[PDB]
Amino acid sequence: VPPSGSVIDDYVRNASYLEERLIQMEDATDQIEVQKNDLEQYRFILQSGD
Amino acid sequence: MGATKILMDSTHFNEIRSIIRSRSVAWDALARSEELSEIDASTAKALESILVKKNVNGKTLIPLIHLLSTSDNEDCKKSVQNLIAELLSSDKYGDDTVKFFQEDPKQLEQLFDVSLKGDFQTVLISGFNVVSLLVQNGLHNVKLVEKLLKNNNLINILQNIEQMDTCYVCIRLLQELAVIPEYRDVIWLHEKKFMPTLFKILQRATDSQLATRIVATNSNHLGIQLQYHSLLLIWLLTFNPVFANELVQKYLSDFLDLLKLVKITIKEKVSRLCISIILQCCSTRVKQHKKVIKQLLLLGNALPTVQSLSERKYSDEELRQDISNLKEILENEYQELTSFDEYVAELDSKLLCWSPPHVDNGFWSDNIDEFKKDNYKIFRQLIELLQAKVRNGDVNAKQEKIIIQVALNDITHVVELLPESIDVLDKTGGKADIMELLNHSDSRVKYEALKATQAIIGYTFK
Amino acid sequence: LTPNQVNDELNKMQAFIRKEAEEKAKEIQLKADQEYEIEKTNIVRNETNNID
Repeated sequence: VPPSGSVIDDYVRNASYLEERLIQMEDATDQIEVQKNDLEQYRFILQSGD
Repeated sequence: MGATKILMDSTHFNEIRSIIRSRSVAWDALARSEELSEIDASTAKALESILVKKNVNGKTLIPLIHLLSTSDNEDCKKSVQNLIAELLSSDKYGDDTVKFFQEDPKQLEQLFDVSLKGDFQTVLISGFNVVSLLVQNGLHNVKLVEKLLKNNNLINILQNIEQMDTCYVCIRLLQELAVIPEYRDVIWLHEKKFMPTLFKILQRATDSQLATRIVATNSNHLGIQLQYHSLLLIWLLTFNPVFANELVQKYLSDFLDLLKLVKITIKEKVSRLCISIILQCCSTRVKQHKKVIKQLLLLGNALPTVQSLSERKYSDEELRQDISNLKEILENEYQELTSFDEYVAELDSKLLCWSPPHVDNGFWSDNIDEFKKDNYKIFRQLIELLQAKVRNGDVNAKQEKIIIQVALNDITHVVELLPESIDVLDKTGGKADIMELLNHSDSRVKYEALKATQAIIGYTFK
Repeated sequence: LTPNQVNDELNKMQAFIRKEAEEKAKEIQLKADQEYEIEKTNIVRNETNNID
């Protein structure tokens, strides 16, 4: 709890600016993990099937 | 009588007037010592009873001005100027003294010559009395304001930031004299000397936090009156169209803290003059309003403070109408330009920067068909500018980081928009630097290059 | 608790509210003079265009 005054816009922008990048970072990390897991899962199947 | 009480109800003028009112001056002993006339000492001694006894300053106005001009003591001239200034501002005693000053300008011109000598309190007392009669419609002397602004004692007394009464009275005198339209040119000519003192008081009040109460001003009426007097003095000079463009183009760096000063402050006085100064400077009547709105919006960040300030309005309707009026022109100012001319001008100028319309996918999708004229030679020229900036002028730099981040965001949006631009990056060779640029410093630009590499990597495998 | 602290706090609050009311009150005419001058200049140019 800070002993100074209250700022709603400065506290709201610092959380929305972090959450807006955290949502795209989580979605890009999940999509990159799903694509890397799909390509790594299919690479051994293609190399073993070849 | 009936003079204006501007710069007369503040505690700073009464605090300095209380020190001169505490002491006593004998005009008979000074006149007997060959330092003044007997008629000036008798009129100065008899002039004190007219104040309390009344509640004729015009008849005794000439002996007080002659004794003040002939005398060289700061105590007698400060007491006579304090008694004449107190009797002039009153509306029930000494009414003929105000008409005699407006009737004869030789008494005001002779009384203005005695200012700036002796102590600094006498120059504010004579400057307040000359500024009181000068602010009326009876006498308009711009030579006294230009000569007072060209003085070194007034700029030296107003330059001292350790006294709130000296800088508040000196800034209040120029702020009250700047209300006239004829004095705006002469006050605007010498505004470069008193220009940093108005921003230093706003930076000193903005540097104070909310947990502790500073001695000069953090939430008090003294610092809010000094910062409101400086913002009102800058707002009075900002009414001119060329003065707003020249002052905004010259002092935009020091004027960029006005948005943070209104956001950090809770009163609507500093925030109303701060938002009104940016709203008046962002008007269409000022010359080069697009460059001041683009530099103030990009460097100052007036769009997020205006958007967040639009939800948290104040009690005054002028602040909400000024913020709502400036937010529409500030938001429509960047949206009013074309995306193809802005992207072609920014890419052709070799200077990449963020904007409100540059982070939208509709601009790259609209300019993607128009940019495609040589097998995507525009995107190959932008990728050759980003990779050529990456090779010559390596990363971990201040200049290449903004163009690398903007080129990575625009290349990520243009690459994510259409799947045919991936062949231009592999054919040109900028795709190899995009993977190496993510593992370096500037992790925001590494996240933009990670999104640009993820956009081209998404079309490879589905 | 004591009435002297409430009298001093109300006496300072009333003078601060009055001084803030007047200091916030002067800006309406302070901008209204420049707005009236701009409107008079716009009407003067609007008449001078047809006069020329």
